Amino acid sequence: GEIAQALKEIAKALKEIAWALKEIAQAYKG
Amino acid sequence: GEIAQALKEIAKALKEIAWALKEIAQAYKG
Amino acid sequence: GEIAQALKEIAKALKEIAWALKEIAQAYKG
Amino acid sequence: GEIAQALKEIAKALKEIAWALKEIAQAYKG
Amino acid sequence: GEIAQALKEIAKALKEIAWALKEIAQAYKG
Amino acid sequence: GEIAQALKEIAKALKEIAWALKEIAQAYK
Amino acid sequence: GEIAQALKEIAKALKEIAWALKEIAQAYKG
Repeated sequence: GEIAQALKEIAKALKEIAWALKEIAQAYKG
Repeated sequence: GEIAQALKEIAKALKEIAWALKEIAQAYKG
Repeated sequence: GEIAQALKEIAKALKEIAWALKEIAQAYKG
Repeated sequence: GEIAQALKEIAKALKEIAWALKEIAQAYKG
Repeated sequence: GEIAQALKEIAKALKEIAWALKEIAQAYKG
Repeated sequence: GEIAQALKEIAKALKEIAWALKEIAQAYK
Repeated sequence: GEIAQALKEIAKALKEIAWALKEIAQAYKG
C-alpha cells in the first residue's frame, strides 16, 4: 500500500544519509 | 492519501539532510 | 487531519536539521 | 489524539537536534 | 495506547541524540 | 502489536545513533 | 504486515547511520 511505500522511501533516504556520513569520514581521512 | 503524502515529505526532507552532509564532506575535502 | 499535520511538522523539523548541517559546512569553510 | 501528540513530541525533539547542530557550527566558528 | 507510547520512546531517543550532539560541541570547544 | 514493536526497534536504533555520536565526542576529547 | 516490515527497514537504516557515525569517530581519532 501507499503508506508502506512511503515508509520504504523514508528507509531509502536514511540509507542515503548513512552514505553521506561515510563520505564525511572518508573526506576527513583525505 | 494525506498520510502517505506527509510521509513522502519526510523522505524528501531526509534527502535534504543527506545533501547537507555531502556539503560537510566537500568542506572537509577543501 | 491531525496525524498528517503532525507528520508535516516532522518534515519541517528535518528541513531545520538540514539547514543546521549546511551551517556546519559553512562554519568549517570559514 | 495521543498519536498526533506523540508525533508533535517527535517534531519538537528534531528541533532540539537542529539547535544542537547549530551549537556545533558555533563551536567550529570559535 | 502502545503506538503512542512507542512514538514517545522515539521522541525520548531523539532528545538523547540532541544531548550527544551537545557533547560533540563541548568536546570541540575543549 | 507488530507496529508498536517496530516503532520500539526504531527507538532502539536511535539510541545507537546517540551512542555513536558520544563516540565522536570522545574522539575530539 | 507491510507497514511493520517497512518500519523495520527504517530501524535497519538507522543502525546503518549509527555505523557510519562510528566511521567518522574513527576518522577524527586517526
